Amino acid sequence: SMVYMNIMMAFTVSLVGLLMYRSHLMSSLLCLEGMMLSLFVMAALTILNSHFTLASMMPIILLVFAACEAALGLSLLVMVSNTYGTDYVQNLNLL
Amino acid sequence: RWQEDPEPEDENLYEKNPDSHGYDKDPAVDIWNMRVVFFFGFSIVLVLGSTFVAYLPDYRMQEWARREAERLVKYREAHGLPIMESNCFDPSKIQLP
Amino acid sequence: XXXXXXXXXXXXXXXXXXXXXXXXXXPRLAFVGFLGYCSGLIDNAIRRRPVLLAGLHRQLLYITSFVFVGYYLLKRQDYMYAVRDHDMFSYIKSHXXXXXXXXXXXXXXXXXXX
Amino acid sequence: LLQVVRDHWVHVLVPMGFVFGYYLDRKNDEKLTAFRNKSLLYKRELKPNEEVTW
Amino acid sequence: KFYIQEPPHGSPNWLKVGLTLGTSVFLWIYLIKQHNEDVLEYKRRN
Amino acid sequence: XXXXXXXXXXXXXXXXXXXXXQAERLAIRSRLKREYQLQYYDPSRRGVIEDPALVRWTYARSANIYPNFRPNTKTSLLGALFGIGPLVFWYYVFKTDRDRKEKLIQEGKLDRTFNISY
Amino acid sequence: NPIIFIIILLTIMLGTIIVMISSHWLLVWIGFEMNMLAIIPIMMKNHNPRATEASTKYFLTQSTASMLLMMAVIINLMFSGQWTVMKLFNPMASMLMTMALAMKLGMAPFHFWVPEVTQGIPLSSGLILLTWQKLAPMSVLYQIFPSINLNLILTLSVLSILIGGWGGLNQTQLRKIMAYSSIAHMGWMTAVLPYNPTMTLLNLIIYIIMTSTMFTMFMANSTTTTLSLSHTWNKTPIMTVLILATLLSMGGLPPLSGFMPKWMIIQEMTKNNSIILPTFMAITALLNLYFYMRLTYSTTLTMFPSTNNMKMKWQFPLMKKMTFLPTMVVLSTMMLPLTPMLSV
Amino acid sequence: XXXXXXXXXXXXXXXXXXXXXXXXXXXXXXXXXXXXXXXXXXXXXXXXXXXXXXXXXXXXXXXXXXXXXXXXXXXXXXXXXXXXXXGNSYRLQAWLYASRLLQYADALEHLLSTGQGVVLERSIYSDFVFLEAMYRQGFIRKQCVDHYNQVKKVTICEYLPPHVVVYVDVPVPEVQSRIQKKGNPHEMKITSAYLQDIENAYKGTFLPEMSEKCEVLQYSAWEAQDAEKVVEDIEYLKYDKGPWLDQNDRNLHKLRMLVQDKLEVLNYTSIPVFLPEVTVGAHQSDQVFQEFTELPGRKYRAGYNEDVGDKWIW
Amino acid sequence: LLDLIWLEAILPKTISLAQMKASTLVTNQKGLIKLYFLSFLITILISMILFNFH
Amino acid sequence: AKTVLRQYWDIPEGTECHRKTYATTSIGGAAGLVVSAYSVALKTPTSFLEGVARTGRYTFTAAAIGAIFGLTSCISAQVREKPDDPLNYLIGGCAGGLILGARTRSYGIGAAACAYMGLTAALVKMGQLEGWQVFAEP
Amino acid sequence: YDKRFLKLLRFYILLTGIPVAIGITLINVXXXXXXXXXXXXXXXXXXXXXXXXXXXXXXXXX
Amino acid sequence: KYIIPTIMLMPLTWLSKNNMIWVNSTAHSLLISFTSLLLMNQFGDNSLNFSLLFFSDSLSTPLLILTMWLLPLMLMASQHHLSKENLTRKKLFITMLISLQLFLIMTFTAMELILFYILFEATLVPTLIIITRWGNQTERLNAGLYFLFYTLAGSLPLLVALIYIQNTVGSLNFLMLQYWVQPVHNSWSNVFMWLACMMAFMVKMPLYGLHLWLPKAHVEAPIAGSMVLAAVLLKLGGYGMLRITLILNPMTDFMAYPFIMLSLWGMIMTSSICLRQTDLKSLIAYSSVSHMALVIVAILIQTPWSYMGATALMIAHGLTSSMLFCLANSNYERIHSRTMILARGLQTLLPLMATWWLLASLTNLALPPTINLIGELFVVMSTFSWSNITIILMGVNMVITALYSLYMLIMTQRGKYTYHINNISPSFTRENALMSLHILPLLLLTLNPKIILGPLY
Amino acid sequence: AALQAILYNRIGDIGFILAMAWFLTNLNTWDLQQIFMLNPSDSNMPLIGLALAAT
Repeated sequence: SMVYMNIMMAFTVSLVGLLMYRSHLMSSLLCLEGMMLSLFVMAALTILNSHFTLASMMPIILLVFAACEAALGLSLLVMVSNTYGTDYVQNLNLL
Repeated sequence: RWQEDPEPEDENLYEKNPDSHGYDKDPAVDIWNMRVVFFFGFSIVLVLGSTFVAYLPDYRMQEWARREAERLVKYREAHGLPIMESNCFDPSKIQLP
Repeated sequence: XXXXXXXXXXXXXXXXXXXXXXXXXXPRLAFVGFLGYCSGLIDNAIRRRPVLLAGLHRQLLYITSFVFVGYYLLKRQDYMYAVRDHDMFSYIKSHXXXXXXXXXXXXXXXXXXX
Repeated sequence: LLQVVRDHWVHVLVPMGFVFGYYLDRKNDEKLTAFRNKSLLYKRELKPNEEVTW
Repeated sequence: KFYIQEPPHGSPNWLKVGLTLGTSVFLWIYLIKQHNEDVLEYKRRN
Repeated sequence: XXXXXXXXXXXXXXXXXXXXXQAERLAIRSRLKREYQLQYYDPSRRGVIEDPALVRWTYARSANIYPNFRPNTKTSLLGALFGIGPLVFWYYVFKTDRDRKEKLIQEGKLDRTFNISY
Repeated sequence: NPIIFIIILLTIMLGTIIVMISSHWLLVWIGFEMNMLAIIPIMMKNHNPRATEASTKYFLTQSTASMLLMMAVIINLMFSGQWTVMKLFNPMASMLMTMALAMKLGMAPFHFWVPEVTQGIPLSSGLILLTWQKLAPMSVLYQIFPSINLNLILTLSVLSILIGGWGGLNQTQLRKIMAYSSIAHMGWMTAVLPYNPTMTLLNLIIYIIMTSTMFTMFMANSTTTTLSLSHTWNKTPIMTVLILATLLSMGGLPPLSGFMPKWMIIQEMTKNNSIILPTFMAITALLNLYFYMRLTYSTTLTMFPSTNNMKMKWQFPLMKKMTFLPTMVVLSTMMLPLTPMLSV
Repeated sequence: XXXXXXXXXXXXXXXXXXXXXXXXXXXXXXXXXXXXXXXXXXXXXXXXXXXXXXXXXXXXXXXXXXXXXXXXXXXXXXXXXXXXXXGNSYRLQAWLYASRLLQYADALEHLLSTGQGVVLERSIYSDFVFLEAMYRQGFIRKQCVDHYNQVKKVTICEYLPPHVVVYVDVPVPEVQSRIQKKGNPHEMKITSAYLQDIENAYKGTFLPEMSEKCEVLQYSAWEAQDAEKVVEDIEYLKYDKGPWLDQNDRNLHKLRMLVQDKLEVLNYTSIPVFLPEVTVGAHQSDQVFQEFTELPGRKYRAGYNEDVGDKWIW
Repeated sequence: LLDLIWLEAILPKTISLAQMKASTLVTNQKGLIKLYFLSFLITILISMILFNFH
Repeated sequence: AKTVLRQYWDIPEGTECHRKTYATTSIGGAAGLVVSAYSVALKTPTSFLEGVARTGRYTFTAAAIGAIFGLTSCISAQVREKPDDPLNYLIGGCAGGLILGARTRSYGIGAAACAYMGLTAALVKMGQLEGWQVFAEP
Repeated sequence: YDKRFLKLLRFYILLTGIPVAIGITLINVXXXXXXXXXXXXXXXXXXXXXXXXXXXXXXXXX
Repeated sequence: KYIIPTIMLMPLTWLSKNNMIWVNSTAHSLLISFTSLLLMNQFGDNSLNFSLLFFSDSLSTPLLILTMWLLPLMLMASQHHLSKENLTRKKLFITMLISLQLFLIMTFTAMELILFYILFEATLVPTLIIITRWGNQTERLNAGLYFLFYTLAGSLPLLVALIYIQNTVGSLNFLMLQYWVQPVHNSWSNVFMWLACMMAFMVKMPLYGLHLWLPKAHVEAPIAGSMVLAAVLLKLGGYGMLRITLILNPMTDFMAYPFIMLSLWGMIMTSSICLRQTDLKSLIAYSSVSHMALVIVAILIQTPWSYMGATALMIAHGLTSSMLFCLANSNYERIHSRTMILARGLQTLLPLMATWWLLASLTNLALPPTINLIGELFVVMSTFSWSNITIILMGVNMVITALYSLYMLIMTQRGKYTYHINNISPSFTRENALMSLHILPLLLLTLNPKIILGPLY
Repeated sequence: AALQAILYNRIGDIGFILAMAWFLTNLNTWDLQQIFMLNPSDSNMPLIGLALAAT
């Protein structure tokens, strides 16, 4: 309507952020929590304006799962450095 | 290098260790197969089968149509003017256009 | 129909429409029974065992399981085709205007030469 | 008796398969019993035998 | 050969063979009784 | 192909270059015959001899197709005009016969009354 | 590894149940994330330099995809309001919805991760997981088949068989061939969704059974074409006949069960009057046949793969459904024409 | 189905006097073979030395397979007078490497299920000593060794523990005179440089084995033949920082499954690579597979067999 | 000309050109998560701008 | 865009063709830009100097296919009688695929697939009649 | 090898040449054909339509 | 009546003992082939349906009898081959013939188009396994891949064609039901509908364009020479053109006009190449193009006279070209090469087989009325009523049909073979028995060709 | 020598089979007993036919 357009514009920048890769792999895991942050604000405004009360529980569940993927991806980042030296998008073997 | 790949043997029955045969190995199996059941189908399908083919069971109304045509010729010549076909299988059709 | 309208969602058997009578020793059942016997031939090829046909007597499990699942599978087949026909015939009678009949006509058509 | 049955087992199955094939394919006419006697092509009234011919 | 160095399968398990042949009997009776019930249900309705 | 005078014995000189030329041809001819001679006169063989000349002769027509035809230039394109071209040539031959035949059936009959087959 | 591995495998089964039995849009989002936490541990297992590359590649090219799905869920609050898995209502919502599912099923512009992920798995049992995971987002598309723009789903059907039919041609790795065979078969899946939603579930049943048999035939260690070449001339000779039967069915051929997909997909598409699209589907399907054709030459030809080592001891594998499923994968044609009704 | 979920568990009923001992790198003469029989006073299980017919010695058949039934052209007498081009040379060693790996797989399976001490004659880790000694002289080409190193990197890394106790016997360079005194005429008249190269390579084989914190005790020719001295050394030597000490639940479970089945371990040993000394020919392979199927031993294979056993058909 | 070259020439148009188009989808992109995600930027822009649907 | 494609079908109803030539370049140019975007995945050496060099070779050639196709559609229409025909666009399809052999010095390949490109261009122009549909709904 | 083939061929032609010889006598002993207008009672009995040879009716029954 | 006893041949070869096998497969096949000439021959004015549409009756197809004739004949010459290898390899490739015969019986009998399609393509799978394996020379794959990517490339357009007809006009099914079929209005949308129905039977029935499928399969021998006859059975196996053109598109013949001319040039140019060719199997491979091209011309004319010769040619070619391949096989297992020039010598070395070489070569020519004259003559007579210019081109073809077979004779009727020492035994009983079982049915069809040439005859 | 005797005869066959095909298309009887009655005046039959068979 008005406030939604700004946070949708913040989503599009973070969308590019997940599709852009430069040197380190750490940027993606910031953008994974970044994109979930933008979705959380969008969920909070939609539910509260046209009141739900029952469905206001749903973004709290979403916020739990927001870091569920982020914790697993950040733990995968650990094992790549052990096999190599430093985590790099530039450094990959598979074809 | 081939190692084991170089392995080829020329084999021919001809007459050596076969006497006179068609099937490879065993003289007892050869006579009972290549001369008996090989020639049993040669005797049933070709000689006893020749009686059928087209001769005997009429075959798609070939002989029936001859006797059927002859009786229709003599009847139509005695009564009608037109012989067999003139305006057949169409009488008082519902217009044209 | 893809979506249910008359029947209740999530059911193994029909139950609501049971009256149809299932097939008794059908020609279709014999082929599924043959497929149960065929599975009892190829398992002795994977696990190297003497004789495909005259092997172990664990084949009876393979014959029974294919018949048992197949009987319920064929029961679902005859039910779903019947509902398809039931909905189709009811649609024509309810509308009436959608269907039109035309019979007995003599019309000219172009004949091909040679 | 014991030597004859042990020798031939697969040989008996092929003519036995022909009898089973002939019987099963004949039974299909019982499903197609409709229009047994209709119009004038091959229709006659019964005298002694039931339903003319199968 | 007489099965040298102990075979993985002795050949008659009895515990496993008995259940596989046992379950086949259980399945056969269960289907025919439902088949007999289906014929009674079809005659009652139509 | 033949010229004005048929070649059989015409234009031949002894010289020195031709004398060594016959020595070259007879050397290979005897070389390929001796390997046949050792394989022909023995009872232990029984079997048809291969020979590298005849195998390559059959391989010349059945194979060696796609390694060839890489410089097409114009000679290959002229073969296509003699290839699919005759199909276009006969396309106007039969079509003129159809315009002749179809017109005669409708107006001014040409088909005989005795005709009935096909 | 001993106890918890069964639990981890069970959570993928339980995760799909949340997707299958659902009415809420956030509930399926949970179900997709239940798979994310449960596949990646089995992706690693042995811990390899090749496995570390694939596990992160599988994570980043799927978790970001599910995040696009949540946008479409939030647009269902922005527009139309109600949290119900029936219709998307907005055309703007459906575009971000379909492209999110295209990362898992559509494949046509999102195939890139598949060949690297499939080769990266060290276990033969882990190869089943990728072919079984595709069951989850199909149940979503089975619910939201209306409202979605057909112009941008049928492009994910036509182009996917093109890249699937070309992408396997220049690959010798056995896992990579099966990776693009997945893309080839997923192309058919996205084509039935606009034209009659029934049979699309049966398309999976034919596909899953055929693929689950394939990897269980490779329980005897094989990773390349030349390694699977030494199977009849060194190991079990009768095993290659069943590999031949499965490969001849994977490509659409009438005397096998793998023509039953090609039967009804074209049949239902022609009922909606479309000629030019299903013609292109049939010609591109020939390109799919070529991979299996070259892989049947490991079972038919001599090829000389004898090697110095010769096996004498009897093989004892797991083999979960390596006897019941190939029989349904080989000779299901006569007991098949009435089966479309039985699925749904 | 996995049985480790039930009452059966890894590392249970072992540990105390359960570690495996091996006699590796004995130059050429069988000096380690005689002392391995006396080493069975402390350890319960003892296995025979690997040869051309060692995989065929167990497996399923009671009697050993003869020539054509087993590996094609594989004999120690034929390799004694080794000839280049269309010969043994490498194809003996590739079959020998797989046979040592197969008996080790049975030995590790015997160690895990019911804890008993297993003594093995010449380990898989001592195979490259026998290869490189023949490589120094003009016998094996460089391209064949590159094929061997690919098998070396795959087969070894799958198994977690090498050996707890390793016995190395280093004799004098006059070991060729001791080998000539033996009753075997085919083993005699071997190359003097080939036996010396095996002793030189053993010094660069025991040193990397000791560097990995695995216990190794050297025994001299004068200290040889002693049974009480060798048995006391096994109980005295304590494992410190060794690779044998691993996780009981996670590490031991994977190694037990890989060693249980013979087909699972031998599959990695067969490499998909063309080699001159590998026998690639499919035409000879088809006749060899026909003869193995016609053999009275295996024939139908796995438990049930016609005209050899036949206990149950139902 | 015809029987072995020009009538066979229809086949490389569907085989050799197909293999040429195949090589541009297999050997392309030397690994890298970067490269595959660079193409995903365009895919959304095709559906939004280049395609009229929403 | 489909709105650009809708403008194309309104032109052949009359005799005017000067607007038709510009309409084909907009479709042909945009189709080249898609192929130019996927060629970035190949990774260009250095920056901009070779990066824009690969965009130039693809977009200019793809627009040239459309430009000749737009011209040849009306050369066959103005000269001689008869309106829209499958044979009329077949001549137009031949000239479009001819310049692919002019792009790379080989004289064939594109010119070898002159009949292949021409038939496919005619098949789209078969869709002007009601007996052809690309994507169906009912 | 050549002359034996012709003798082995002829042995099996003559073996089934016996019912050929009986086939001629079947025309001789049994009635061949008769053409007459049939009374309305039965259209088919054993054979529906029998003409020329009596062997046609024998094959029509089976 | 026919299916079930044919399926019972599958457990026969597997259950029988190791020494036998070949005796049971040949003897039991001969008694089943007797019953085909016993029951199928009965027909009225219009041939009445057999039973339910699983397998139906024959209206104009006595070509089933030919498949039943080759049912034991293919097992005869495959005795010399396969004998060296294992018993399981023997049992597999006998059952692959039985599976071929199972699907081949299903193709001709079943009066359908929808279920007929999934039996037409279903015959390709067993032949693929047979052709790719047991190849004496190399390039097996340059014939195996060619076997599918020509047929399936043309036949998969039937799925979009046949289903399109039944979705608009009732259902295809019985064909006896098909009076619902209305004449085509001749539209550009209906152009590719006709082409899709034709192209499937334009590959298996070899033209001049897309003909390369055939000679590659014949030169690269499947097993010995008797499995080559199964590929001959697939030429005549594409008989659906007799059913589609007659029923589905009777008004359409304007689009047939260029396709007659494409097959007309597949007569002069196909005979020209078959003169300088080196391979003996290739000389039969290109002669098989011309004989089947005569059928293609006949079908597209659609005159009642052409079908009488077309149906006759299907039976004529199936027993004469297969006879010629057996003669090629009889030299292939003695000389071990397909070379014509190397294997040269009849009567001096092969006394009684030379007379079989004559009768097989004379059948390519127009002999006193056997079946080949009867089959060809109706086509020549039908073409003149179609267009008068035809026999000027068709007469030239009659000159090179002599050169098709006399060149085979001349390069075998020469007292040489100086390089050759093998081929001591000329014919081991069954070798000449194969040749008699191919020619004597043609000699019996001299007396009764009414059984062979019968589309409403 | 034996090949040419058929080769030149088969070029003579071009006319002969053309004379066969013309005979059926013009006259339904096909046999030689017809042409004695209702004989049509045509140059196409004996010239391109019997005269060509006479070579």
